Amino acid sequence: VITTSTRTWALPTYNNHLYKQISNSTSGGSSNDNAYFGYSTPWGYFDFNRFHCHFSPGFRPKRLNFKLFNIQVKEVIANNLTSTVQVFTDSDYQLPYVLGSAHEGCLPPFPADVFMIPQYGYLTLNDGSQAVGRSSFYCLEYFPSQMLRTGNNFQFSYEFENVPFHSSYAHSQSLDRLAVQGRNYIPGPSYRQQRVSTTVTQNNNSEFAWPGASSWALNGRNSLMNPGPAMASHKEGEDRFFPLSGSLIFGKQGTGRDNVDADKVMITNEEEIKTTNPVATESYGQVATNHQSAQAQAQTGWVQNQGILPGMVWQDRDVYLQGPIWAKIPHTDGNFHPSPLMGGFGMKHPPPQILIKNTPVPADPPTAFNKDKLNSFITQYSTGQVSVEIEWELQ
Amino acid sequence: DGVGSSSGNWHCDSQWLGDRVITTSTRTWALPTYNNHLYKQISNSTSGGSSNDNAYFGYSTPWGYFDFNRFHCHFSPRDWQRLINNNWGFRPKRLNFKLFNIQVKEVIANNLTSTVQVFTDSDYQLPYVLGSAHEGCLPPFPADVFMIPQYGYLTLNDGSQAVGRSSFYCLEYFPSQMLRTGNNFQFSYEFENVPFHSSYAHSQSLDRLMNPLIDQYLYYLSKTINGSGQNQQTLKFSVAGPSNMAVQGRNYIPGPSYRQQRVSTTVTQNNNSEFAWPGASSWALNGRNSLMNPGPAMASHKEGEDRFFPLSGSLIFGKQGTGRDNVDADKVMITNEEEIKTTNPVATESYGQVATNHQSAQAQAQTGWVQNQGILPGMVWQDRDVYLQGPIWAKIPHTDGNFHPSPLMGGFGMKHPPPQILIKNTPVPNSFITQYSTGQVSVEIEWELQKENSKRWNPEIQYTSNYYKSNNVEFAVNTEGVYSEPRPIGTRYLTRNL
Amino acid sequence: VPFHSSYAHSQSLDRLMNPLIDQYLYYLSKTINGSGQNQQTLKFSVAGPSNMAVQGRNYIPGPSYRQQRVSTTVTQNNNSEFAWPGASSWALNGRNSLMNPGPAMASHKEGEDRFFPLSGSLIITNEEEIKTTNPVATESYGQVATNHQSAQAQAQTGWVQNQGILPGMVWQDRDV
Amino acid sequence: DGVGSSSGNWHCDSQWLGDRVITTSTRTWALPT
Amino acid sequence: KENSKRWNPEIQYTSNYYKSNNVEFAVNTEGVYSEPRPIGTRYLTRNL
Amino acid sequence: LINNNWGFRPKRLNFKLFNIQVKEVIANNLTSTVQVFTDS
Amino acid sequence: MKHPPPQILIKNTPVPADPPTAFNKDKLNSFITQYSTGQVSVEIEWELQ
Amino acid sequence: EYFPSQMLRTGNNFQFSYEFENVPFHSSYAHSQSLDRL
Amino acid sequence: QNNNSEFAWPGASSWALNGRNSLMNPGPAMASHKEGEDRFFPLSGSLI
Amino acid sequence: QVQVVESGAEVKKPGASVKVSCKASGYAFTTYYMHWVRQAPGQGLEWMGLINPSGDSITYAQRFQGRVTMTKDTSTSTVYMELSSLRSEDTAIYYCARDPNVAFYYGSGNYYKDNAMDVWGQGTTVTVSS
Amino acid sequence: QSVLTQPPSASGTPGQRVTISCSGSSSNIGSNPVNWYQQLPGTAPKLLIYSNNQRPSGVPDRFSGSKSGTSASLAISGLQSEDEADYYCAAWDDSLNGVLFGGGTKLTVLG
Repeated sequence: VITTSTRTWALPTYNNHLYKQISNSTSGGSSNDNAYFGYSTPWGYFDFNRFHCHFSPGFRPKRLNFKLFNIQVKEVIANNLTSTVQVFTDSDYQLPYVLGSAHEGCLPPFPADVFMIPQYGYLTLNDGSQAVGRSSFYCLEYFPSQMLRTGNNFQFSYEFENVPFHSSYAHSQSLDRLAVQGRNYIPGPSYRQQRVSTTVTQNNNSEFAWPGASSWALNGRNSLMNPGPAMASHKEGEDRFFPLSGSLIFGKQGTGRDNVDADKVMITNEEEIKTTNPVATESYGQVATNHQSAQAQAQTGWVQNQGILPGMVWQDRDVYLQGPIWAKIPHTDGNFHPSPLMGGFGMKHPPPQILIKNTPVPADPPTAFNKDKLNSFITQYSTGQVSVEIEWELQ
Repeated sequence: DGVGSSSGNWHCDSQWLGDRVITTSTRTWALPTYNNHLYKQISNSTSGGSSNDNAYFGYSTPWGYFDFNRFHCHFSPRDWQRLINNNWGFRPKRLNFKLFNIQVKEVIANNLTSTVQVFTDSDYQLPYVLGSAHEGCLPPFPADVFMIPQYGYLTLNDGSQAVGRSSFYCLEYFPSQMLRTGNNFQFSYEFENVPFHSSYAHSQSLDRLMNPLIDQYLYYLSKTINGSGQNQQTLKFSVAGPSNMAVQGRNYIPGPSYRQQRVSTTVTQNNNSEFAWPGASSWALNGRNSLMNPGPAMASHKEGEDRFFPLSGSLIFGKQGTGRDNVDADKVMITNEEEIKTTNPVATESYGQVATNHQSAQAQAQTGWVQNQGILPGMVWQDRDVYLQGPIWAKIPHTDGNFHPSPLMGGFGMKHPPPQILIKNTPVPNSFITQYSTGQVSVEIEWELQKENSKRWNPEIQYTSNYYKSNNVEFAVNTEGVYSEPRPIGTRYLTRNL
Repeated sequence: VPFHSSYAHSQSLDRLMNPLIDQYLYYLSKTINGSGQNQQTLKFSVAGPSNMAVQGRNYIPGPSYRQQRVSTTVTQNNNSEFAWPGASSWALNGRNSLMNPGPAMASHKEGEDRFFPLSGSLIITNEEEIKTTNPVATESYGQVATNHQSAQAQAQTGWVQNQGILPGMVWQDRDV
Repeated sequence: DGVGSSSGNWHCDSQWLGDRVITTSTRTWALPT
Repeated sequence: KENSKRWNPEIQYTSNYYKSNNVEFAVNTEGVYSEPRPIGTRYLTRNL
Repeated sequence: LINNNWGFRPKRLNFKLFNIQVKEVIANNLTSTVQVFTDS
Repeated sequence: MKHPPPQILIKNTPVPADPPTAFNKDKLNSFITQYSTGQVSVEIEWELQ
Repeated sequence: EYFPSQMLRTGNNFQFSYEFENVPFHSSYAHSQSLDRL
Repeated sequence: QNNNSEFAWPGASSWALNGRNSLMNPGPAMASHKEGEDRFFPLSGSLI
Repeated sequence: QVQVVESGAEVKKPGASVKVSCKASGYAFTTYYMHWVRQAPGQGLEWMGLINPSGDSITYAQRFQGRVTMTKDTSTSTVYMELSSLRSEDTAIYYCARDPNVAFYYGSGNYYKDNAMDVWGQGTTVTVSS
Repeated sequence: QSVLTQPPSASGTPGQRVTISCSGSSSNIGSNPVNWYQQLPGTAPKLLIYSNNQRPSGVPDRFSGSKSGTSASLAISGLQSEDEADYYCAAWDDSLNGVLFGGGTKLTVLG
């Protein structure tokens, strides 16, 4: 399949043409798990990483063609014909890669919508709200980029590296039906989620959202396990239960940002994969905890989390029209089953970040030379058309 | 060739050519006669065989062997500084070995007709003892003369007894080349393809990969109750964004964990009891308990704690002239892994929490700690760092299956590592003339480099020598001629994005 | 496919060392000077032939999911029915399946031929040949620190009943 | 060439080749009277 | 390039390891770039 | 540079001037010019 | 001269005495007392004015 | 030792040649005139 | 440790050209201070 | 002669805020750094904060950040130290110290300013009690 | 994790040499200058040594200061009864980003 999409974008001036240190204490701070240190850039970036960008209502991507054209720069309203816009791909993957974080700011699903280009920022190593000497600073001006006036265009092509087909089918056979029989293969790994019911009276009357949540810890910081390893959402016959942080949840059109009721959100479920995969809210199974004897009964205990074992078969997480496509595999010594946990195609060389900003046009200088850099600029923004084209290979 | 003509010259140097480095080292060795030319069964019972964890059975052999398997054999402290500051990765490519200038003595005078037996095991038919981090390596400092270690091996045991499956090996059964004072020995070796070792640290952490400026389009569960009272159950949902970074959905989770007991270098913070063995992480094989050492790769400590170290988690080197037994903590050098805290869990911490029950109207949500965590899909991790003083390669055991074969003490795992090179004096007649040999050895390894492409604006952390005045130069001789290495040097200074 | 291995190892994963030589690594031998109050200290010893348990090793045994142990001498077994109850199992969509034969593990420790895993053995075959690289089916994989020791807290450990894959594991499959 | 076409691009980087380095810097300037 | 035969490691220029509110040779929260210290050229050594 | 090298020196120089914009006080002036030369 | 006649460095290779029959990781401090002797020739072409 | 060197037994020999870089002639003359009496 | 008087211009080293005195700055290349004394700097002898 | 007249002793309850003034005379006020260091009745010295010769830049010990404030008055040649939300452990003597080292040294390796304080104030006994 | 540590007490007889040492982290003593303060009972601290070995004007020659690696030592020679006081070794600490004092060493003359 080859999908082709064209949209209309508007690019403002971010940070008044400034790189600015941002941190925990800049946003109000106060939480050790939430502390960060990083930088915000005047640059913007393009994100088509969601499926509904390329699709109206087995497969995998093959090629990508990108085009940036019909550039219109405005001053604040008149046209400025002499202004330029700068764009470069990061094809060496030298910048921090923010596209696999499932952010907002995608190309809109409806082709007639006009969208705002998001601001590019990144995070580096922090200690509290401070920065260690190992923290890095990147200037995006230190990259060569093409400069475009109103008649210029920008285009490049990209090749998706070989990936496995995403499975878009459901199993008829359960794993165990291929009770006490000997079997050659066992279900995949589990990390247990707390079970939440969509009938509120069934749930315990306490606040257990964060406290009763499964999490992992890194350098003393706690991060929620979300969505986590792919696991069946609920047992057959119970559709009112969902893993607390075990599933992807979307807003309905016009959903509020904060503390929205349960009917403003759409809770996805993995129930198809219950053939090869354990239920997210159930234990994996039982193990013997002792040696029985004439003086001691047999004891078992519950397995809450289980790593990979030889003989495991499992399915990955499903993808959605509203969901992401690819993510960048972190560059590391080792990894296992690099397929990203929010779904889609994990890649060491994903589609390169496309960075864009308006060239600063300064206002009138003082007429007497001043050592200082110029902080006064003409209020300005640009708009244009983006087309993105992807070849898909069906199975 | 002849008695009065040298069979080899002195080669020590380093060629830095483009993307490769060629290191060359020559040393002087001395080879005694071991076991009085005999093979001898050995076991624990000769030492009393008290501990079943320490039980063993095997044989000591008259043969010696060569060990260059530590990095300081092939790299000077300067050349190591040139490697780790300038490069993201490296790995060995080619190997060339030469043995020459043989001299045999009689007890002191020359024995001109005596021979030296030397063979390499290139089919890997003998037990491979080089990947155990034993002493006996070529000395780091080129002027020191070293002694060749004795070869021995362990086979299956029941207590101190053997079993029918236990293999005995006679090294005489191998074909071996015989050398007099005019002969020389040489061979070349080709390293099988291994991944680059990562001599860099991440400038990002696994949980911070996001754009700090933008909300996600995914929702999380903010509230399970409206307020204080009765029957207040509710479900509320919120956007994950810059304000709350803990709850954002992520594509990759940190690597596996097997938890270590935490030990402080400030001793009064430690519990007043003997916990060394009893409080240790360990694994069991056929009833015997072996300590988990160094274990899976995990960050030594959280940031802001340098005093704590995992009990068996880190490699600990002794300083020059450090005793054998019960030396103080200032006699040893405890390495730490602070650069992997980005992708790797802390060794002394739990992996995380999991839900242990089904909540309901009558039961609260219960959680429990994950003390050990195996592999899960979507993990990423770093291997253990390598050091100037540390091992280079190990032999991957030959088995049906393995995962991420990189050896836990660090370095390059290989199914065909550099071969064992066996050497002994040929006996000259149970009554034998007392005899020993000495000579030279040259080893040449070619190293492939991975150059650093970073666009980072601000300067890197580099390995540097301290300027301030001292009685001695670091990595040099003292007034008595003793060479010493004052601190362990890791390879990880330059940074990369995650 | 790979050649099925039809051989038994003559070495064990913990004994791969050269018995004649010391390691250049150290371990923490002694945490207290002796009996008394305020005796905390840190002593370090070389790992060597005399203590082989504490040496640093490059590779660790394979994964385990513990089985309950059954003696062929019936009077050694508990006087109750636990065939199903005391069974190791896994769950798929709210249905329990017995774990059979399960991950490849050693059936019994050396010298004990009367014990066999409840669901770990094809029925009775013994897997004892793999005990070199593979943990025993009926034993815990090892111990793990369950807390932070301190002046106020003693060190604590817990038994690992099941252990997934870790980097550095080597294991043998089940024999044919 | 024309009004609506750029007369140059943005070049900033360094290139480390063997025994030489190539430094490239681009800036934006403002010239009064 | 240096061919030096010095055995012990040199002195290099290196950024500080320790934590700080700002990054050396970077922008602050207000967008001001700054150079924290002068950097000379002489670190490596030669014989006289 | 300073960590890896005993010496350096400049060899060649390449200068470019482009993307001219001239303003009046603010509006674009398309027919205005800018003079530039080097004293070589 | 910036590149004068180069230095010529010479030492005797050490020959260790009888080592112990059990391995020890120390460097060897025991050597055979040894010295060398020989002949040296140097020829310089002098240009005159 | 970190310099490569040739190793010589009793029958081996060592040789090398060198070229003096260009230097001025050494003056081995006494002036008949003095600077003030020129 | 400095003298309690103004000597910035008066105690300066300088050269004279056609009657006009110019401070000797930075001047010929010389070591800023002896070994062990980091607190002393040459008046006009350094770049600041 | 140079003098650093420390303020008067005070008695405060927990939660109260105490300000200690330090009046310098006999030299140039603007030129030197001023350090604040507290000493518990039986305990060693503890560094609290720093104020630069200009008064624009101030550094605090991490323990005291957010509960301490330092200000310098050029008019009356007085440095002040503000300690808030007092605790029983706060009770100490508070010394005011002058620092004659004006500039940073930028040698090979990390830079540094020598922080040796030659002139010390007499001290003020602040008790936090009920 | 960076600390300054000195022995709590020292002793000597008048005329003997007494050395007082403190141990420091790489961040403080290793990369920064070390200064020594001597404090008599009931009086403010007096600077004894600054910039590792430098001695301030009006300070007796008998006091001496040395820095080796990450350890700093103060030497007192030709000891007298007056010398008996509490001694503190101080250094700027980078991790702390502030000045750090040793615990102090109380010296006790004999007699």
